[PDB]
Amino acid sequence: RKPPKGMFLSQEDVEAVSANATAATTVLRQLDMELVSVKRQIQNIKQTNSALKEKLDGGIEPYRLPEVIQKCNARWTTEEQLLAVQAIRKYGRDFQAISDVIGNKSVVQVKNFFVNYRRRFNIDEVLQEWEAE
Amino acid sequence: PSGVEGAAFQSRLPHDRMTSQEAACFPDIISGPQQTQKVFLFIRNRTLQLWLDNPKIQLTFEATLQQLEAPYNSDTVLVHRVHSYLERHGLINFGIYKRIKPLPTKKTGKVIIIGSGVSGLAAARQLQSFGMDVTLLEARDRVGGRVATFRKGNYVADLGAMVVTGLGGNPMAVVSKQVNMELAKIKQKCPLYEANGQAVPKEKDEMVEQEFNRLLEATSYLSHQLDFNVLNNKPVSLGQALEVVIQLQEKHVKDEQIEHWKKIVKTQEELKELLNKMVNLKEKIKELHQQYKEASEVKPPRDITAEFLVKSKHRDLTALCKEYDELAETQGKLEEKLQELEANPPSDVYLSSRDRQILDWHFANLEFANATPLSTLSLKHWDQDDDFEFTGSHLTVRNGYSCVPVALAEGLDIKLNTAVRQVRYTASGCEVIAVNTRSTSQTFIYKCDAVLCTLPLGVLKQQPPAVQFVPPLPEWKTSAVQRMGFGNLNKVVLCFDRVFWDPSVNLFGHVGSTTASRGELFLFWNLYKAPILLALVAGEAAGIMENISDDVIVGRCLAILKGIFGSSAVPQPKETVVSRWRADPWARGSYSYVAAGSSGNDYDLMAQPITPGPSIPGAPQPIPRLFFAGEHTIRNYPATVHGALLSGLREAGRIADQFLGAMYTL
Repeated sequence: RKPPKGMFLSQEDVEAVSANATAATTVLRQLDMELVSVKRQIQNIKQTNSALKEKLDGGIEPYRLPEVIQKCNARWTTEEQLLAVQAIRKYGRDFQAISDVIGNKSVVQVKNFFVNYRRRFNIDEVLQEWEAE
Repeated sequence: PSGVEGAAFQSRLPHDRMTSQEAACFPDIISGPQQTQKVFLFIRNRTLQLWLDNPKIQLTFEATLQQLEAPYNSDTVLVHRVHSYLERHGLINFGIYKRIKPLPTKKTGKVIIIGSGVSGLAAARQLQSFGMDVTLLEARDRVGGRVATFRKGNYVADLGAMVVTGLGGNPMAVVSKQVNMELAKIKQKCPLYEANGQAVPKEKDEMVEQEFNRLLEATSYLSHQLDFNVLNNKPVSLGQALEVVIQLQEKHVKDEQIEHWKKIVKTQEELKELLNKMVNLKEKIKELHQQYKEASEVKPPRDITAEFLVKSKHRDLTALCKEYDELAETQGKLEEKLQELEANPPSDVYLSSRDRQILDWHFANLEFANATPLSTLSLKHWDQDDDFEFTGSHLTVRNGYSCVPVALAEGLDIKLNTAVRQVRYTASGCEVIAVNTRSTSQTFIYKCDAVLCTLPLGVLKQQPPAVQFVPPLPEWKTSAVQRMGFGNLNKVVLCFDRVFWDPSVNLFGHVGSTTASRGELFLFWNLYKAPILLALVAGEAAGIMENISDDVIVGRCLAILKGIFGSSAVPQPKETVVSRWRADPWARGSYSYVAAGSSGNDYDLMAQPITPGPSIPGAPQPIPRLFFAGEHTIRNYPATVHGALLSGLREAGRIADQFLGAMYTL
């Protein structure tokens, strides 16, 4: 009912090889020529990616900074408040970045902080100014 | 099979239903109640058994009835009918038996048989035992036809048929009991040796053979499920379909390589796109580090914007340093996915130029089996006889196959060196005109009620005609003769004075350098007592080698043997014989084949007898006068010795039913 396993025999392919006398050797030649096309397109992107790899030698090891292991806190000293307002001005609502700037504030009291000082620090206006950029 | 059921199998009959032939002789039984059908079938199967269990004596009707148990021996006329049907159509009391009831003193009717090959001899022998006057006309100086045995000293080697293809249901089995045939099995083991002279390693031999068998199975798929049987208004041959199937395998190998490397480029580009983010990010990191340093350089105490700038750039730098790490995870996931695919590429080739040479040998077998290039075989029909193959080992005849025709010729009127030249058949009878092959002027006229032609298909094919028919054969017959295939196959007998091959091996192959020469001396046979090797020439090679002298041919044989066994172990042969069957004017080929554009239906056309027109217009339609037997006339067993023999038995029954009457039909 089916062709033996590992034989490939579809009606569309047979017409393609029976169409003329040399329709066999052309169809095979096109694939042979199409393969060398792809093999050397490999050589080319493989050559390109060899150059890109040379540029990344050293990685970013010299540009790394020590990790700031720093216990959290819930008391907002005046300096930290002022860091916050500036972080809001440059980070919009990205609470993770803002918590990462202040350091000792976790992501939640940052969230809390916007409501707590919303009026005293014109936090609306600060976000409106951030929205314009 | 076993019992009475085994006699039906050994007579190529179903044990539990009635054949078309016997429905015609017993239309009362078959149209009647199944109880009588089963009685009939048992009477048939039992009588066959009786004959089969001892085929060296005639099985008379009385001996049959005595040994028939009740209730089967109650209907005495049914038993006499069944026995007479079997006897007439050569299912019992055929071959070389002692005859209990000696022949009637005076004969009835007169038949001329053209050719004393096996088909002729089998018919002649039956006709004579039915009480007819039979004379065989034979062009050669020996009987047997295409059964041809070489004999010199104690050298013995067949130039014609060599093997008995199994005894399961084979009529030769009965003959082998009647005639002393030294039947020796053939061990299937066939070592191959490439053109250099060195054995093909076992890993290769199994893989190419299995591809060969798969390629064949594949053409059957093209034929049946895809109906690839006409191409450009012409019938497709097996050979064409094999090239199409090989090409599509070569194609799929390339299709398979293309998509593999296309998975490589798809991800090399995905890598390129990744390395581009990483250059650009490492430059952003470079700049931003500088800015953090400068901002860090302003020493404390700092106002809060200057403090924010340090904290800010630090956050921003670790963020970017985190992206560049997530993207070097991904770079490693892909640098491996690449070296993975590089490690496992698909098959480079479908078959190497060494493989396709070994595959070419398996095609030379198939070309030998069908005695013709595969480009001539009908794709649809070339194997239409496979369903009727016999069971058991194939055998050879150690004392030479000719012992069989010679045995059958005993007691028959055979005129040798008598070349039939013209066949005339009229409403009142037949006259056959023949000449003496030694001096063609000497002319003979034979007059008879009936002619049985067993002229080889190659002879019937000859233009201009070797034998003229008067009147000419009808178009439906001559067209069958055109459409059919009559192939070619030759043998080189090599008679040495020392066995230097492996005597535990009956047959070994030689692989050819080229496709075009794949049949040229491709197979060697060790079959005989004496030191004789036998070398085959098949396919397109057969017709070519006939135009090459014997010494050149035995030469090329010696080179191949030296290549395998060493130039020191292969002596010059004492005696050499080279067949040229297409050149033989009484054969013009070796045996028939299902040609493209033909079918097994043509084998039936060949067997249909000819009935001439009335001598006086308005006279009643006459009896058939010209009958045909021979291997080209038996659809289910063409191109074999058993097939010839069966066809002789068939016509003898057919002719007797015409001229002696069939009294078993009431």
